[PDB]
Amino acid sequence: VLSEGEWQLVLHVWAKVEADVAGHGQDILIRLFKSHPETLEKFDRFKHLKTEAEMKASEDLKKHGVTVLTALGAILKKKGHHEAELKPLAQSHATKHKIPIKYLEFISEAIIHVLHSRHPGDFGADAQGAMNKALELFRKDIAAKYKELGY
Ligand code: HEM
Repeated sequence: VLSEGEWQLVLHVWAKVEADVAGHGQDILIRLFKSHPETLEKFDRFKHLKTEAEMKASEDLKKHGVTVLTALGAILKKKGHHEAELKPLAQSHATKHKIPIKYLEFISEAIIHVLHSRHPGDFGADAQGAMNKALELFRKDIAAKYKELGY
């Protein structure tokens, strides 16, 4: 459980993300696919983009960066009272996209990496720990929905 103070660190960082949501999202997807190439295979739409240079050039990941980060932002803004926002996403990722929890761990590493890269002097130890606690709660809660569904 996060404190209100930690939630405020999380949401203050999120406002930075929102100043360039497509670029942050593109960067996170590139990191995910470059660091864990098996993840790219889950995306039939994007799996032609096998090099970092192709990924970075693609209008596809800029647009998709908005999709993923807007959804994550909406969940973060619920400060863990996020069951309703989280549920449809868990369902879609278990059944339709078939995404293991390990892959959500991979994208969580990519999020922290990019936040650090893009905000080197304004994403410190406290903000990074708080964001890690928020992402852990997100993953825990998706894992609980996965268990309920039998995925
Ligand atoms: C922060 C974690 C994530 C968030 C917030 C998120 C959110 C979303 C959203 C909002 C959509 C569009 C609606 C839908 O089809 O459900 C989506 C689609 C999808 N997600 Fe995720 N996702 C996350 C992580 C992942 C990961 C780690 C993978 C795979 C390694 C993945 C695979 C997919 C796939 C394959 C689609 C369909 C993409 C398309 O063809 O349009 N997601 N996700």
